[PDB]
Amino acid sequence: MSKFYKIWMIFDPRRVFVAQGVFLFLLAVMIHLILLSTPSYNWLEISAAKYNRVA
Amino acid sequence: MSKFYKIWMIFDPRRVFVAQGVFLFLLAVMIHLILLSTPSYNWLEISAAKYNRVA
Amino acid sequence: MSKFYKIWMIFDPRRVFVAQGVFLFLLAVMIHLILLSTPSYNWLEISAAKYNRVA
Amino acid sequence: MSKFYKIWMIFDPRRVFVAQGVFLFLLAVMIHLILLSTPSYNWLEISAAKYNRVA
Amino acid sequence: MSKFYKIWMIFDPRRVFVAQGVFLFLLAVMIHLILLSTPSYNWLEISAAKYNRVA
Amino acid sequence: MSKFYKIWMIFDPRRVFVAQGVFLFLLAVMIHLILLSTPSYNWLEISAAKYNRVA
Amino acid sequence: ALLSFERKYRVPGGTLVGGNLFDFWVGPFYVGFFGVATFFFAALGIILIAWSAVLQGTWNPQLISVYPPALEYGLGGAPLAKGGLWQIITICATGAFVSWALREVEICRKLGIGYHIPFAFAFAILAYLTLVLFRPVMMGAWGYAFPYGIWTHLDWVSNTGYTYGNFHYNPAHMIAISFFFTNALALALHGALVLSAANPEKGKEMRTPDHEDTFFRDLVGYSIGTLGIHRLGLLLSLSAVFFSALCMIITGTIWFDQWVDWWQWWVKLPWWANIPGGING
Amino acid sequence: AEYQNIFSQVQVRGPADLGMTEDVNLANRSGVGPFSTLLGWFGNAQLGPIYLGSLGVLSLFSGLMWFFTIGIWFWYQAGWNPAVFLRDLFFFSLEPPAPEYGLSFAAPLKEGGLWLIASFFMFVAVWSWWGRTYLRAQALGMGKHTAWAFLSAIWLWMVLGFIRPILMGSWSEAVPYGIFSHLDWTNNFSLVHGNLFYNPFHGLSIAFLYGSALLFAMHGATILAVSRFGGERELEQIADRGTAAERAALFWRWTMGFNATMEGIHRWAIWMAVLVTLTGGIGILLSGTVVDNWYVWGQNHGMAPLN
Amino acid sequence: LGYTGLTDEQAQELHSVYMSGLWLFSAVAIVAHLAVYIWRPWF
Amino acid sequence: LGYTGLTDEQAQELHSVYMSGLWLFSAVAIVAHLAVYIWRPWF
Amino acid sequence: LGYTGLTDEQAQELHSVYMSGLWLFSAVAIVAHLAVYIWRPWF
Amino acid sequence: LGYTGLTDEQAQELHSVYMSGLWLFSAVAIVAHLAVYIWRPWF
Amino acid sequence: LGYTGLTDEQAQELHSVYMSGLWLFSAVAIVAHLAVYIWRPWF
Amino acid sequence: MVGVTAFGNFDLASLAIYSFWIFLAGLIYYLQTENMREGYPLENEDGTPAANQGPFPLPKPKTFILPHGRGTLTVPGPESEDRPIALARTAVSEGFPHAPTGDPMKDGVGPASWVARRDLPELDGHGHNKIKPMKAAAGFHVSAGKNPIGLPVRGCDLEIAGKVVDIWVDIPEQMARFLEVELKDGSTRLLPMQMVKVQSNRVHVNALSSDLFAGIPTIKSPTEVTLLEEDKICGYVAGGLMYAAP
Ligand SMILES: CCCCCCCCCCCCCC(=O)OC[C@H](COP(=O)(O)OCC(O)COP(=O)(O)OC[C@@H](COC(=O)CCCCCCCCCCCCC)OC(=O)CCCCCCCCCCCCC)OC(=O)CCCCCCCCCCCCC
Ligand code: BCL
Ligand SMILES: CC[C@H]1c2cc3[nH]c4c(c3C)C(=O)[C@H](C(=O)OC)c4c3nc(cc4[nH]c(cc(n2)[C@@H]1C)c(C(C)=O)c4C)[C@@H](C)[C@@H]3CCC(=O)OC/C=C(\C)CCC[C@H](C)CCC[C@H](C)CCCC(C)C
Ligand SMILES: CC[C@H]1c2cc3[nH]c4c(c3C)C(=O)[C@H](C(=O)OC)c4c3nc(cc4[nH]c(cc(n2)[C@@H]1C)c(C(C)=O)c4C)[C@@H](C)[C@@H]3CCC(=O)OC/C=C(\C)CCC[C@H](C)CCC[C@H](C)CCCC(C)C
Ligand SMILES: COC(C)(C)C/C=C/C(C)=C/C=C/C(C)=C/C=C/C(C)=C/C=C/C=C(C)/C=C/C=C(\C)CC/C=C(\C)CCC=C(C)C
Ligand SMILES: COC(C)(C)C/C=C/C(C)=C/C=C/C(C)=C/C=C/C(C)=C/C=C/C=C(C)/C=C/C=C(\C)CC/C=C(\C)CCC=C(C)C
Ligand SMILES: COC(C)(C)C/C=C/C(C)=C/C=C/C(C)=C/C=C/C(C)=C/C=C/C=C(C)/C=C/C=C(\C)CC/C=C(\C)CCC=C(C)C
Ligand SMILES: COC(C)(C)C/C=C/C(C)=C/C=C/C(C)=C/C=C/C(C)=C/C=C/C=C(C)/C=C/C=C(\C)CC/C=C(\C)CCC=C(C)C
Ligand SMILES: COC(C)(C)C/C=C/C(C)=C/C=C/C(C)=C/C=C/C(C)=C/C=C/C=C(C)/C=C/C=C(\C)CC/C=C(\C)CCC=C(C)C
Ligand SMILES: COC(C)(C)C/C=C/C(C)=C/C=C/C(C)=C/C=C/C(C)=C/C=C/C=C(C)/C=C/C=C(\C)CC/C=C(\C)CCC=C(C)C
Ligand SMILES: COC(C)(C)C/C=C/C(C)=C/C=C/C(C)=C/C=C/C(C)=C/C=C\C=C(C)\C=C\C=C(/C)CC/C=C(\C)CCC=C(C)C
Ligand SMILES: CCCCCCCCCCCCO[C@@H]1O[C@H](CO)[C@@H](O[C@H]2O[C@H](CO)[C@@H](O)[C@H](O)[C@H]2O)[C@H](O)[C@H]1O
Ligand SMILES: COC1=C(OC)C(=O)C(CC=C(C)C)=C(C)C1=O
Ligand SMILES: [Fe+3]
Repeated sequence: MSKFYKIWMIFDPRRVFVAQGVFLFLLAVMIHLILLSTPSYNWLEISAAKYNRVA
Repeated sequence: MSKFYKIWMIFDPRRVFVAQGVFLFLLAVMIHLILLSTPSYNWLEISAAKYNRVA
Repeated sequence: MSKFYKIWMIFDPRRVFVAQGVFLFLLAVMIHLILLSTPSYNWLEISAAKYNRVA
Repeated sequence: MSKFYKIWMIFDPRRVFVAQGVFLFLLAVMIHLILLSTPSYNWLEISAAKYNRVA
Repeated sequence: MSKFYKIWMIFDPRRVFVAQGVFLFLLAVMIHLILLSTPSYNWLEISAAKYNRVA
Repeated sequence: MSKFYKIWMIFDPRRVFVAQGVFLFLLAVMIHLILLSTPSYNWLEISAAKYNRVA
Repeated sequence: ALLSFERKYRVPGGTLVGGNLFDFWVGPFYVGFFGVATFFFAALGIILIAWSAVLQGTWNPQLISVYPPALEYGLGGAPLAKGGLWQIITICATGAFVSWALREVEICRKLGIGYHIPFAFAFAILAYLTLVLFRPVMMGAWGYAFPYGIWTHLDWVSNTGYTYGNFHYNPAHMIAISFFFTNALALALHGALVLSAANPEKGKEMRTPDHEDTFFRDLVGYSIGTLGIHRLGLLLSLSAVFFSALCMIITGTIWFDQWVDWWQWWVKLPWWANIPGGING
Repeated sequence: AEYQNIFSQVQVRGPADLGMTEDVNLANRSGVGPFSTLLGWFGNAQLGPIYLGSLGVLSLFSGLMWFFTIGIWFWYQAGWNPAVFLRDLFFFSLEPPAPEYGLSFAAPLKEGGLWLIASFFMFVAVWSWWGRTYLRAQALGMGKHTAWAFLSAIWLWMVLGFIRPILMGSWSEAVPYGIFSHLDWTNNFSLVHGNLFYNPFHGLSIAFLYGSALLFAMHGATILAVSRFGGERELEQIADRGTAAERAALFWRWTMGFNATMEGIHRWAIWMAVLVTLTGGIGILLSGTVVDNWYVWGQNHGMAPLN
Repeated sequence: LGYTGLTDEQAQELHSVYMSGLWLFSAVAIVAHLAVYIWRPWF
Repeated sequence: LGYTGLTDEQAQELHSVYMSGLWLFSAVAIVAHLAVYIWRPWF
Repeated sequence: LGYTGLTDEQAQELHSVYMSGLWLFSAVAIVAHLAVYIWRPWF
Repeated sequence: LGYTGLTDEQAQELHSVYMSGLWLFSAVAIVAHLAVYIWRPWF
Repeated sequence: LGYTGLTDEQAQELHSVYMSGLWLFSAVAIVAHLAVYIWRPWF
Repeated sequence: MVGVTAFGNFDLASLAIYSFWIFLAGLIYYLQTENMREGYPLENEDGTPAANQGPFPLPKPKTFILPHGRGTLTVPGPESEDRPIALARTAVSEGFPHAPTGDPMKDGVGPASWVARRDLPELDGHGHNKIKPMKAAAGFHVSAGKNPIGLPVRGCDLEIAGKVVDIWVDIPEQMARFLEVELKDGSTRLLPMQMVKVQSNRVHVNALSSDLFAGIPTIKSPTEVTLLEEDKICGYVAGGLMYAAP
């Protein structure tokens, strides 16, 4: 493990950090969208039914 | 934590603030549009129903 | 707060004032369009209903 | 407000005056056309109904 | 066996690391998607049935 | 047998290893898909029947 | 009257047919043996269209419409008022188009330039002959060709298309559209780029081709170059027309059903035809 | 046959070209990419560099979010199944709000709220790319011809997605994001408006579209035919007319009685292509707002026979 | 010292003028929002 | 040291300003979320 | 050494700060998952 | 020596670190599989 | 001599470890087939 | 607004289509007058101004500022050939061909024509010579296709004229512009890359027989070629398509 820091001698940190920022946002967006698309986990619909906010 | 300030030694601050401002604007609009699409959270439709303006 | 002025050593005020001007106008138009598209807040329709001007 | 005249140190008045002129005209035309499209505010149609010109 | 390290005398480690990282994420996503699309292994629907989260 | 090593006088190892890695992965994926397309060897469906996980 | 540089080029020869007999100009227009032919066929076809308007009983040029023979004539000659005029005008059109191309060849020869232009025009001719000749004779009647009339040939396009449902689903037609849209894009970019270099910001020097490369590399990360863009514009245009002719010559000859149904071959590939869900399951 | 100059016989390669500097901020250029020998047969081999300033970050990230939003909707329509995703790919569609929602933003995510979100990302992406075309020209001191030409394409795109829906008063008028669905929308639009062939601006737009293929066939063939004289060095022919430009002019003069110049043919080029979408956007904007049945309109304007 | 070539003195001055524009615009916006909320509450 | 050429002193100053903005922006957002949760709980 | 031109000390310096970000982001994520699990278990 | 320019020592160094990442990733995946198998056996 | 520029001994070196990769790879496969065959014989 | 007419059938769609025709007429007038910046006024075949000049008047002059201190071009402006033209009338009336009075290849007339361009090289964006012999171009090498250097050059008589000794390359556009051919007498010539066909064992020239290669115009310095010299060389080679003997 402890020698992993040499990755910054192979990969330019600027390119990695841009690539990783795009990666983590799109991953996080995808998972939230999956859960919104899921009737058991859409928190907005769950709270609507819980508090009798709709219909 | 305390050494995070060295980010500005590798990234040009002009690019970072642009990329961050772009990100924050697009995210903020996206969330407000999600809430507007959500009947339990569309504040304009909520206030219409609250005040009998929906007619 | 007090050091925020140093942003003008980072960004050219010509570019910033153009970008801000475009942004604020489009945002204002966007919000007025949303409200005109919303029956409970279309001020022309509200006025027409209030004063019995139509139909 | 007293120093707002420095905007002309930053922006060419020729480009500003042209951009402003196009903007104000397009805005004015849009608002009049919205009101002509709005039945309660089409002043020609209001005049016809007022003076019994419709037959 | 233990001469395997000479692979880095042939392959540029940057191109290997990029290729491998793309490969491993796309493979992982592919497998999670196969399981989400498999009714016996969709963990979101399995838990919805276990906890009676619909009906 | 013994002289097969002379293939690396003919073929550059870098190009061969890329082609070989791609070949082996696609061959593996092909065989796994064949088995998944086969009711007697789709392990996910065999599992679902063995544990009565669907209906 | 000459352009100020023109005289040095107006030399004898380069003709395919007729030698010096027709090797002369009428104002700007070079004549040649095929110029005589082109004018005769063009004039005759034009006057026969006007005569067809007399028979039709209209002088509104938007309503003038020369219809091909009814299907009952097959590939035979029809009465002139009942589609035989369309037959003669189609021969005139074909004569004029081919004569025009052959005249361009001898203009190329006199000027010493390549033959790319008449070669490119031959694609347009072959597309025309696809719709009036090759496809009608495969289908066995002249009545499958389009009528010569400004709006009525669009009725033929509409009626032919909806015979096969929404004609967008013809796969060769999709390819042809993509080349047509791509060509118009490339033409706009090419015109704009050359003009933006020749006509810079006020008081600046003309930009070089190096600036043209730089602008496109900066914009999209690639520049095809000054030779490559003219190669591209030609091949995009010709490919659009080639796939246009292909999409029609197969239609009603090897394909007969609603074109939307063709795409089911992909959906019903056996390794996924039966998987539930999606749009087709 | 003799050599036709459609593909190069010999490729040569030298030091990579980093481009002209002018007023470009060189820190925002990437490095040079690889050289494609496959592309080098037809055009330049060099890939890159690319410029990636502030509007480019805005445009690409907004465009990515547009494309990703449609993509995740397609994966949802596929039931997350990779085999179904590839089977039904051209059949998936992100559809605008239904008519009963009008122009409102209250429509549910599945019922067109996601279409609005994607359309917002598209709007920002395209317009910020327009400013990118303008500013890349500015930094090199070039004329803005490319940005103004691109505004004609944006005019049709704006009419389709934004202006006509607002004038018609519902988002349901807009184009769905989907391969076959946008074709189906195209067919449906014509059937609803009583045959779009009788829209005269659609007819003009077709004339300019065909004219663009005609004119680029002519111009491309012409420049290749004079390329033996250096004709494709068009800017130098503009600055110093050679026999290439003279032979090109005289071919068309002797053929059809008139000709262009080496500059002015590109003025024909830009306008021929621009007029496609300029007339296009007018024709669509008139459809349903002013004329709901173009065939009947054509009957009343002397272009179709009366019933 | 920075990328734009504005001095710190110029940057401080420009910011003071800019912020007075921002406060002016936002004050008008605040008054506009209060009037609309008084007229037609959106909560 | 580093790619931008900023001095370590410049980087420390710039970060202190940036973080002052981040904490300001996030404080407003936290107040907004509290007001919305008190108004209309999403859990 | 290195394709990036960083020294070993520079790479080790940078990695220490990157890893502290990764662990902080991971810690927030762990708390988020724990909260969502206690709220609504997915197993 | 090598096409990449990495010396034998540089290749040995790099491989030792790469292989430790490979085994770390493998160990996490093995724990992940083991947990899933106990939760819901596929065989 | 060689199209790769490898010497004879370099080709012997590279081949000797390449074959050990194949033998490792196939040995893992043989265990995989053994386990699968024991689970569900295809003959 | 559907069905709303100002008069008769004059719809808002009618206003649009009539407005477009007026715009298009103006645009076509603009486009044609912009395309009259070269070659006009029209001349009689004796070179005097023609009595007919056509319906479009000439545009106002425009000035291009040329790069690298090459000066200014203003167009339209006084056209002149500034070289002898060895053509004589075949007929007293207009519209007939003008016959060559000597050797049209040597005289540079007909398809052998060349224009009196600047006798300076074309410059790249940095002001270096755009076209250089590849032996002088620092990093340049053949990257794909058959390398032509050292191939024999065959004339269309099927006899060998010489051998290829270098490629001349477009530096900013990175493409082969000419082949330099060493002739039998040991002098060299430039052949345009578009007028040669490279083959596995030869370079074939369809435009010239082997006896014509000596007549290809020479460059005055061995390291650069002027725009004038390019026009002379390219003109002469293409002229061989008409005037090379059977
Ligand atoms: C915004 C979305 C909408 C759709 C919008 C679609 C717009 C499409 C425009 C395409 C233009 C391509 C040609 C071109 O050269 O472009 C570059 C040019 C110059 O670049 P530069 O960097 O600024 O300058 C460089 C410098 O060296 C000079 O270069 P150059 O010499 O080449 O420039 C002169 C050109 C440019 O002129 C124009 O572009 C005029 C564009 C007019 C468009 C009108 C179309 C719609 C109206 C028709 C609809 C008709 C149907 C309804 O000169 C010319 O090209 C001259 C053309 C002459 C045409 C004459 C027509 C006369 C007809 C009337 C006759 C009456 C007789 C009694 O740029 C410009 O000059 C600015 C162009 C501005 C475009 C219109 C912007 C939107 C206007 C409307 C909203 C704002 C005003 C209310
Ligand atoms: C049954 C079908 C109907 C019909 C219905 C329609 C409809 C409906 C429309 C047309 C339109 C068009 N029709 Mg019609 N049409 C029919 C029959 C035809 C026939 C024929 C031979 O029968 C032809 C040749 C045409 C021809 C044409 C074109 C002239 C015109 C489109 C121009 C264009 O480029 O658009 C394509 C270009 C654009 C839409 C501009 C796009 C610009 C934007 C900014 C690009 C963004 C890209 C995005 C960000 C992604 C980039 C990703 C990359 C990877 C980077 N039609 C029949 C009668 N037609 C259009 C028009 O203008 O009508 C007047 C239109 O709306
Ligand atoms: C192949 C790629 C594109 C292409 C290329 C192309 N066209 C070309 C050329 C090239 C390279 C020429 O060199 C040549 C030319 O000289 O251009 C100015 C030509 C040309 N392309 C033309 C038109 C044209 N090209 C078209 C298409 C295309 N041309 C393709 C998209 C279209 C359409 C509808 O898409 C048209 C209208 C002409 C301007 C010109 C050919 C002129 C010619 O043939 O002249 C001799 C003939 C006449 C002057 C008139 C003949 C009259 C007939 C005897 C009677 C009419 C019969 C006709 C069938 C009636 C139809 C009625 C309509 C309402 C349907
Ligand atoms: C005058 C009319 C013609 C026209 C002109 C025209 N178009 C133009 C221009 C001009 C003059 C430009 O200047 C501009 C341009 O830049 O051209 C190169 C443009 C352009 N015309 C375009 C397209 C286009 N033009 C078309 C047509 C036309 N263009 C007409 C025929 C058509 C069609 C349907 O006919 C299309 C599709 C673009 C190439 C470009 C405008 C680009 C733009 O606005 O892009 C915004 C979006 C993005 C920048 C990115 C979108 C998302 C991508 C998927 C990228 C993702 C990147 C990410 C890093 C990777 C993610 C991977 C993961 C998801 C796995
Ligand atoms: C259709 O079939 C399905 C999909 C259903 C089933 C079949 C699936 C198949 C066929 C799957 C195949 C999977 C395979 C082939 C997987 C292979 C996985 C491997 C080989 C993974 C390797 C991982 C390695 C890792 C994570 C290594 C990490 C290393 C580091 C982080 C450190 C890198 C080194 C450094 C920093 C040292 C630098 C040193 C110097 C001197 C600069
Ligand atoms: C769908 O989602 C909806 C729309 C419903 C909700 C979403 C809403 C969102 C995301 C809203 C976002 C809003 C934001 C971020 C607003 C930001 C507003 C700002 C920052 C406004 C700033 C205004 C500033 C102004 C007006 C300043 C004017 C300044 C001047 C006039 C003076 C300029 C200085 C000069 C001239 C001095 C020059 C000095 C020298 C030395 C030359
Ligand atoms: C369904 O029924 C169907 C339709 C299929 C019936 C039809 C069947 C047909 C038409 C079958 C056709 C079969 C044929 C034509 C088979 C041919 C097979 C051959 C020729 C196989 C050859 C294999 C050769 C091998 C594996 C050789 C390998 C060699 C090496 C590994 C060493 C290479 C040499 C080296 C390294 C030395 C290098 C030397 C120096 C000095 C460096
Ligand atoms: C997918 O479904 C949904 C969208 C519902 C759920 C998912 C949501 C997701 C994935 C959300 C992700 C959110 C994230 C990652 C948000 C991160 C936000 C951050 C990092 C915000 C930071 C903001 C920082 C600000 C506003 C800083 C401002 C700085 C200033 C005002 C100071 C400016 C002046 C300076 C720097 C001058 C100094 C100059 C010198 C010379 C010293
Ligand atoms: C069901 O849905 C699907 C199908 C999607 C399920 C599958 C999901 C999958 C396949 C998920 C895979 C996830 C993976 C591979 C995630 C990996 C995440 C990683 C690598 C995260 C790393 C995070 C690192 C962070 C947050 C670092 C932050 C750093 C900072 C905040 C400080 C900035 C950097 C500095 C100051 C360094 C510069 C310093 C100096 C001295 C120069
Ligand atoms: C059609 O229907 C189905 C598919 C069901 C039936 C048909 C199946 C068929 C036809 C299957 C065919 C399978 C075949 C032909 C498989 C062959 C596989 C092979 C050849 C695998 C070899 C693997 C080799 C490996 C993993 C080697 C790895 C090597 C290393 C790790 C060493 C790296 C270091 C080196 C080489 C040293 C470098 C030295 C220096 C001095 C720099
Ligand atoms: C592999 O899987 C992943 C997820 C990784 C990637 C896959 C991606 C996929 C499969 C993407 C698919 C993309 C497709 C098929 C795209 C199709 C696009 C088409 C054909 C579009 C056609 C026409 C679109 C038009 C005319 C749109 C015009 C839109 C506008 C003018 C925008 C106007 C703005 C609006 C309506 C927003 C108003 C709202 C606010 C809040 C201002
Ligand atoms: C590029 C140009 C494309 C268009 C070319 C058109 C060329 C037309 C040539 C026609 C040649 C003569 O064609 C001839 O027509 C007659 C009259 O219809 C056909 O005659 C057919 O119809 C008549 C009645 O209408 C019957 O009496 C007869 O028994 C039947 O065969 C002949 O079978 C056919 O041989
Ligand atoms: C015939 O129909 C086809 C498809 O869907 C209908 C595809 O998705 C695909 C695959 C995807 C793309 C983007 C071409 C192909 C190749 C195809 O041919
Ligand atoms: Fe051109």
